[PDB]
Amino acid sequence: WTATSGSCKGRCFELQEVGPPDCRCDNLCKSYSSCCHDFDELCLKTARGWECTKDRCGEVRNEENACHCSEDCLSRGDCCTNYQVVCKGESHWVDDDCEEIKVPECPAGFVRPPLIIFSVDGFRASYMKKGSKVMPNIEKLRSCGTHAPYMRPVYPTKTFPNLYTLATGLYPESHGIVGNSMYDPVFDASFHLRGREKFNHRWWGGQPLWITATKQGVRAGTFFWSVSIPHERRILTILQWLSLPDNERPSVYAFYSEQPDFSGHKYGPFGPEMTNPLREIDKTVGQLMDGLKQLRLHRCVNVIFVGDHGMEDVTCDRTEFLSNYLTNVDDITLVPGTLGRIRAKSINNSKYDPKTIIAALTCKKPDQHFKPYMKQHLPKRLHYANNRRIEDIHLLVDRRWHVARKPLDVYKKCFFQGDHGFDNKVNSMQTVFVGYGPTFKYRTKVPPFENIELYNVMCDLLGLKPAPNNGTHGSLNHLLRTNTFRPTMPDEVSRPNYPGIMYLQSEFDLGCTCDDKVENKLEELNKRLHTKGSTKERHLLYGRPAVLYRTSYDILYHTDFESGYSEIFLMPLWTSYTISKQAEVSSIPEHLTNCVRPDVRVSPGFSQNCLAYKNDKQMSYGFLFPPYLSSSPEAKYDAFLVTNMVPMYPAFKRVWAYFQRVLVKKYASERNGVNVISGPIFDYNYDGLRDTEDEIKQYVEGSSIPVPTHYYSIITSCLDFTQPADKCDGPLSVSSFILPHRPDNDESCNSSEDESKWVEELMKMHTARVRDIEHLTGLDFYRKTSRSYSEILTLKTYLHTYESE
Ligand SMILES: *[C@@H]1O[C@H](CO)[C@@H](O[C@@H]2O[C@H](CO)[C@@H](O[C@@H]3O[C@H](CO[C@H]4O[C@H](CO)[C@@H](O)[C@H](O[C@H]5O[C@H](CO)[C@@H](O)[C@H](O)[C@@H]5O[C@H]5O[C@H](CO)[C@@H](O)[C@H](O)[C@@H]5O)[C@@H]4O)[C@@H](O)[C@H](O[C@H]4O[C@H](CO)[C@@H](O)[C@H](O)[C@@H]4O[C@H]4O[C@H](CO)[C@@H](O)[C@H](O)[C@@H]4O)[C@@H]3O)[C@H](O)[C@H]2NC(C)=O)[C@H](O)[C@H]1NC(C)=O
Ligand SMILES: Cc1cc(OCc2ccc(=O)[nH]n2)c(C(C)C)cc1Cl
Ligand SMILES: [Ca+2]
Ligand code: NA
Ligand code: NA
Ligand SMILES: [Zn+2]
Repeated sequence: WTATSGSCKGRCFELQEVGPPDCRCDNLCKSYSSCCHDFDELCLKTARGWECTKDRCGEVRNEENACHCSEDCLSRGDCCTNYQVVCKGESHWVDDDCEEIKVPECPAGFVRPPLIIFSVDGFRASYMKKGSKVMPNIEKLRSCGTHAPYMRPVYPTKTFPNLYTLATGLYPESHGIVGNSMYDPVFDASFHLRGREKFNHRWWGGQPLWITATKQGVRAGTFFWSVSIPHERRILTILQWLSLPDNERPSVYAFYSEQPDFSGHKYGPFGPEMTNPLREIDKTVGQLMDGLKQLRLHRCVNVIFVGDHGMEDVTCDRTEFLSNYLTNVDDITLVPGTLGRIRAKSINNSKYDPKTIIAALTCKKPDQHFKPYMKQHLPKRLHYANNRRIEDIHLLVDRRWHVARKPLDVYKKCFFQGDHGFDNKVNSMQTVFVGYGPTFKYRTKVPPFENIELYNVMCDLLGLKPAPNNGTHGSLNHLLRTNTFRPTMPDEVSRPNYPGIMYLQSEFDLGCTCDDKVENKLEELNKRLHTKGSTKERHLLYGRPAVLYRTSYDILYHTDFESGYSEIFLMPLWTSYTISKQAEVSSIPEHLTNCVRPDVRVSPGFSQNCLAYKNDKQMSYGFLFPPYLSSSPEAKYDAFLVTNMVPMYPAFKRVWAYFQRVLVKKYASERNGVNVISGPIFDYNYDGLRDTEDEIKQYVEGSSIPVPTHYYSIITSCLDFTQPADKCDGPLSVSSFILPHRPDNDESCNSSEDESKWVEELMKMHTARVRDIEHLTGLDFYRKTSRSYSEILTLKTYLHTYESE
């Protein structure tokens, strides 16, 4: 119950929310149905519109007007935004030349440059170039400030998951807003775009920027604007707040526009109807900048222009229906559209079986426009599994398509021409970032980056300590003129052992065999050198990875590769090798097909054994350093060491063998050499973080050999490909992947074909940042380079997306 009988007199858009049942005059009062009786009258004036005209100049103040053109409006903080232009002969901000803001130029009493986040819904990255002719204010911010060609949103590429990621620095699986629609089974409660439940605080996890600021003594304006408040009034409210006394004035503000998303859904991303919404958003930017210029704040405030996601062409006819696949369609609940999430309709139905639903959805139609996954098998770069609100069964929908349960859902539940929600590497889902102000760089273009990184930067801009988040703090230092965050590298927790030769061959009883007893001071001294690390500088180019947790491991050196061998997991944590452009590929000799060799530096008790693989009828093995890329027949024997072996399902060995035999050489040819680090990953609780030994759910039958959930490779070369990977004087170039270690290739519908037709496609889908691999392994890479630490942090956040230009 709201006692709407109180008054908003002098309380309009008050910053502190008054507690029930007193009536409210803050911005959220509309949403709660709780505004005081006179909120519209006092707080939402529209009389005479939003612009001064010549005849209004120096008018007598009339408090009825939406905004003012009287001589007292500046000191009142409530002129129409074009007041100085119409009445005082001033220029619009957009008509003024760009001039570098070398230092903040702030009115007295300003303790720090304020930050204004101007957020636009559905603003696709390519609008910056394609609409630049009708967005002169935005184009000036872009060209004069710091801008990326695009910014990558989080998955799913929906509004609230992305806005809340902007606010928190967290993946949606961590902040809890995992869709615009959700069921939480612990709460037994449903979140929807419409209604009141969505405001309940239990949905919203982590710590958004306005709470971070407030806890640290920095005041914040409204982030969530009620839809019915017009944009001109939002701008006027921000400008009014900026005129408050020092002790009352917020330092951080947000504006939000529902456009161009609103029209994009109706007309498609490039519908001729789209030019007008773009002009209108630009005009709003112009109002804000003119207003800042009036307040003498246009060279003091940092402004961020940022979108939540893009927009793709999608129509009703491009819908796949689950009723064309499933017999049991009425026993499931589907969350539909540009992604699908499936759960049982009733928890009392014990005939419900995820495995038969996945199977009925897998490669059933030749041009099928969605792919089903158990959530733990989705690409790890989506970071979309570790939350009870994410259903176990997920459908990844191809761009331009929808999925629905039944046809009647699409006409009785074509209207639309645009939608979004798809895989966040898809080009049409990319959105915008521009930063303009004293703290941002001048006329500077930065490479694309992910929106999870912005919270840290916003905290840097405000002098706040960020709450723990998923950005990599320092990775965006190159956007900033000042206020950079200068991190130190994490400390190594576990130092390696460097074992020498300590075991005789007969101490081992591993059930392995090798045809290797085939017999020199010329060549024996040299091989001893190789086992002590004499080639290490060729194969370990950026220092050894640091192990950031407590464990027992050995560094093992070889002619062609170096490894960090875990005595706990019985296999390498990492294996590092360099392949020059000139390297040659060779086969595994006939006599060495089943060759596995005890490693005399590592005890029998800390070694794998061949018998376990013999007896595990489902599991085979592969090697981390590939025998195919051996530098010489003699060095090839090193590749068959038991310490270079890892468990691999036959189906996965198809993928891995093609990568090692074909693709590594292809990359070395194209990139002028590559350095490769490969290894296993164990993430059985799908939290994106390295499993401890007691979280392992599967072992090679009868043994203590843990089965990886994934295998990674980090492939580094010189950004200037005129220099070979091993003699690179400057910046680096990286691509990485995290391949799921699965016992079938059901994910690849074309897997009956030659690996050349499907393997690299799979690997592209499972592209990864080096940072993703760090989280999953407890390793820290690139510890010894000639590059700045912030540059290396940006490299570790790089994702190679394989999308066209
Ligand atoms: C992205 O960045 C984020 C942020 O840094 C990373 O997330 C952190 O990861 C940590 C490890 O997973 C995690 O640490 C745990 O904290 C527990 C305390 O939990 C509360 O307090 C924090 C701090 O305020 C709060 O943020 C939490 O909020 C979560 O939960 C609520 C709802 O319950 C949500 O509103 C919110 O969105 C968030 O949910 C997310 O995280 C939780 C896990 O916390 C998931 O369950 C959700 O799916 C969702 O993703 C909490 O309110 C603490 O209890 C844990 O301690 C256990 O484990 C440690 C191991 O060190 C052990 O010492 C303890 O014994 C303890 O075990 C006991 O409980 C076990 C489980 O019941 C039991 O099995 C044992 O037998 C023991 O009795 C743990 O330390 C931290 O909370 C989150 N922070 C956030 C914000 O998510 C994330 O990892 C990064 N991602 C990547 C890929 O890098
Ligand atoms: C910049 C920004 C805006 C924002 O909400 C704006 C909004 C969205 C829908 C709406 O109806 N009204 N307003 C959020 C939300 C509160 C999570 C976070 C951030 Cl970071
Ligand atoms: Ca884990
Ligand atoms: Na086997
Ligand atoms: Na297949
Ligand atoms: Zn939308």
